[PDB]
Order: sequence, then C-alpha cells, then structure tokens
Amino acid sequence: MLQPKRTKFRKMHKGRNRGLAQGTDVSFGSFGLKAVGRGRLTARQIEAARRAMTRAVKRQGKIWIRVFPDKPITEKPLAVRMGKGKGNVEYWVALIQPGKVLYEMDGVPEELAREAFKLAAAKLPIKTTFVTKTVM
Amino acid sequence: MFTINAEVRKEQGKGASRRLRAANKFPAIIYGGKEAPLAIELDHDKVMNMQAKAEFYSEVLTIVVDGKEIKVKAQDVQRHPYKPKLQHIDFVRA
Amino acid sequence: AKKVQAYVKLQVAAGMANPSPPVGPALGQQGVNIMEFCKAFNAKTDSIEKGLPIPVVITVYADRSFTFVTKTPPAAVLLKKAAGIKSGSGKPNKDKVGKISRAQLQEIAQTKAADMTGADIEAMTRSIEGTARSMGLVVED
Amino acid sequence: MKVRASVKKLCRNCKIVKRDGVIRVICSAEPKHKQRQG
Amino acid sequence: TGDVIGDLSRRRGMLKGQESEVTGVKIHAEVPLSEMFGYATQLRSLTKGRASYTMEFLKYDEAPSNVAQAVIE
RNA sequence: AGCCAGGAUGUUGGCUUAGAAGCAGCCAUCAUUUAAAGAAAGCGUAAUAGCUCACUGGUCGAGUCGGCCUGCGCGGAAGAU
Repeated sequence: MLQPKRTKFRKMHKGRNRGLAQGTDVSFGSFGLKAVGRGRLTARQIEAARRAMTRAVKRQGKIWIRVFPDKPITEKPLAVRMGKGKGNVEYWVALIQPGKVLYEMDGVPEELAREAFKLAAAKLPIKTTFVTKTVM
Repeated sequence: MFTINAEVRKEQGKGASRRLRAANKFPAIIYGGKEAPLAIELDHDKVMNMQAKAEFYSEVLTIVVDGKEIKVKAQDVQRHPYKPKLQHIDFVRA
Repeated sequence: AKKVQAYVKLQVAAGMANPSPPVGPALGQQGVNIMEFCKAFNAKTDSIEKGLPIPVVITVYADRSFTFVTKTPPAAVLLKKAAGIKSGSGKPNKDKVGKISRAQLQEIAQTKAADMTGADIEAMTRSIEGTARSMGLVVED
Repeated sequence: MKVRASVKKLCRNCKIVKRDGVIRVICSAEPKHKQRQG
Repeated sequence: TGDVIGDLSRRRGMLKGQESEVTGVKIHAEVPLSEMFGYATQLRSLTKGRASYTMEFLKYDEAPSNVAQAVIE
C-alpha cells in the first residue's frame, strides 16, 4: 500500500475536512474518476481500488493515481482508558474533498473505461462519477 | 459559428452571483481593448449544451448584446467542481 | 428434393468413397448404406481425379430411396492448390505467402461454375480471394 | 428465488416487475434467475 | 451416439467416425486404459442398458502432460 | 414491437481439420446484391441440422427509444411486559 517514505513527524492533529478540491480537470489521460462525496480514503482502499480496475483491462493503458495518503490516522488500543498519550499510527488516509480527481487512466476504449471504473467505485466509500477530459 | 444570446447584468456581488446560478443563468466578463470591461450575463442551459464542440473554443464567438453583436474568444472556463454545470467563462474581446 | 431434415451438406474425398472421419457423422445421421451408394458415387467419381476435395448434398425421398447431387472442387479447396499448398493459416494478417492473379482464377471460376455456381464470376473470386486472405495468402495481379 | 437487496437483470429474458410494491425479477428461461426485494 | 461420443471425448476418447447398421449407430474410438476403469458401469448408465462395447489394444501412444505428471510417485 | 416469408451465407474455410461447418476461440474481417443478409454474439450441442439474433420482405397504421440533470416517494429496514 501507499505510504510516505520519511515524513517529518510521527503523529498529526485530527483536523476538519472542509471546502472543495483543487484537482478538478482530467489533466493527464482522458478518463478520470471525480469524487462527489466528502470523506477520507485509507491506503488499503487505495490499493484495492486500483487492483480491481487494473485487472479489468488486465494490462491495458496507463493508469495514474492522483491521491496519496498524507494524514497518519492513529487508533487507541482496546481496554485502554482515555488520555495516557496519543496512540500509535495504524493507517494512512487521504482526505477527500468534493470535486477531487481520483484515479485517472488513458489508453483504453471508453465503454470499458466506464466499466472498469464501475468495478472500482464499489470498492470506494465515496460516491464518485466518471469524468472525461475536455479541451482546456 | 456558434451564436450566444446574452445581456448586461447589474448589481453584482458574491450572493448576487449565487442568486443567479440557482436560476439557470450564470455570469461572465468580456474584456480586452482600449475600453472598459463588460460584465455580461448569459443563459446557462444554451451554452453548456454547445460547449462540447471544439468550435466553441476555436472560433470568434458571436455574442449579441442589446443589438450590438461582438466577436470574442474564450479565455478560460471556471466550471463547477463536481456538478456537471459551470460557474464562469472569460471572453477576451479578440 | 425435400427440406433440410435429411439434407446433409458435407463430404470430402472422391477416391476414398468409404465413410471418412468428417463424413462419419454425416453418414450415420441418416443411416446411409454407403456400399450400394458407392456404386452410384463411382459413376461420377471416376470423372474427376484424386487430390482435390469433393462435397455432396444428400436427398432422401419418402419411400426409402436416397440419392444425391455430388460435386467437383468448390471455393476453398481449389484455391488452395492454386496457391500450391493446402494450408498454412491461422494467421491471415500475420502471414504473407504467395501472389495469385484473378485472370487465371477466372478460368477456374468457370470450373467452379459447373460445380458450385457461386454468384458473379469475379465477386465470387473476391469472396474466395478472401478465403485466400483467411488462408494467409496475398493476391495481386 | 434469491432475496438479494440488489437486483440485476441477469439475462435477456429476465424481466423486472413490481409485484405488491416489491420489485421482483422473473425469467422465462432460467428459473435460477428469480429474485426479489431489490 | 452423440452422448456416447461426448463421453468418449470426455474419457480422452477419439470419437473418429459415426458408422450405422440397421437398428444401431456404431461408433469406434480410441480410449486410454487409465480411463477404462468401470466403463460399462458408466456406459449403460447413459444408454439405458441397450448398448455394448469391446475393448481392443492398438498402441502405447502418447500420454499428455497432465497424464504424464500424475503417476510419478 | 409483433404476425407470416424468413434468417438473404459462399464457407464441410482454414486451423488442431477426430469436428470445431457464422455456432472452441485465435484471425483474415474477404466479398456475393449493393430491395431483408455480421465471414457472428448465444444457450443449445460430440458436430451439423436447430430455434433465434442481428436486420423486417410485406401486413397495420400511429408517435417512439435510451441516456442526462434533477423534485418528491419505494425497497434496503429484525428485539425483547
């Protein structure tokens, strides 16, 4: 799974997840998967989403991943009272905003591109959509 | 060869613009020349239906306003984030 | 001359008048007593030489009399030896062997004419130069 | 019958109808394709 | 005939040709000895007891990759 | 969309030909008219035949097919006096 090699700190404050997103246009290939909801994506769902749609074309075309987990979400161990320090980091998420370009790919025909993204979307906890590169 | 129906908008602002796009119409701006810019309002539905063509971005766009029709070019499209609509277009008066 | 119930459209070898592996299914299906049928087969079998495949149509009348209108080499099997080799395919676009002319095939289209009268002399030759394409053979004149 | 909360038209002849308010899919050819509740 | 042959092919059988006499449809084929095991128990299970067969030897022909790898103990 | 005529198939086309006969799937993707016909999806099947499907030849005679953006509803929905 995807994870930051050598980041500065061990833990990070929780932080609200407001506003909109910056990645909006299908900037690399031709067919992308823009997100419509507002949540967060851990690395395991990041790995699983690509895997399902990589084998949907089985080799075909280039596939770009536009989101990377930065936020080191922690969890406390069970039967441990509150306080006593911040818990250890268990998994890494990437906070998703509305109108964010997720997984993007190229080199595939359109009808199976919408099919491959449909196989990927059901693995996501965010409602997404299939978007296409416009000019400019 | 596309033609645009439009008119001059008044009383602009943040909430004013938000009031527009919840009424199937959206604002814009026309600038470029030895004159003042023109904050022009134009129909949302019509131009969104025709932005799919490549000639919407590679042609001297014929926007008519108060009878006076001008030839402009499309600079940028500030579109809506996740809804398939759009928020603003910049028309440089070429 | 009935319908398709007893109508079998296949055969391979003239000289081998005995039920061959592909004519097996065909024969057994309609209980064809090939032995006396071989004597009727060998009236026209002797007119053609061996080495070029021959099909047959089979017609069984209502009163157990069963007859046939046999053939001469049709579309595929004649164009193959015209190229010199019976096979060499599985890769039409991926292989390129030989170049054959249509004027020489205009003569053998007339031999297919008395055999399997396929429409429009050159357009059947075009139908069958695609069987050459399907056999991985190039054709140019 | 499969009580599947999602129903997909699994074939060509599989038709989707609303019996008693409940969405039901039936098939003329394959009785394994019968399902409801979607 | 078709059923017997489908099952011949199934038991790695070479259906070859479909001959015919008067009341019977005779089909001769080549079958491995390893898949001969209990054949007439499976023959008349598919032919309502109205069929028969007789096994003869031809040759120790080729054993394919799945059949060659099996018996190696 | 149906109803009758049908399916306009050269080509049993290679191949692997034991058959893969559009109907194993790799492939050429040729061509016949250029009024109804892809060298082909699908169960069915050993393989043809097959009924169909794509397409309606003509019968009737009017509106119709599927997505898009959304308003409000259904199902998803099982707990203990």
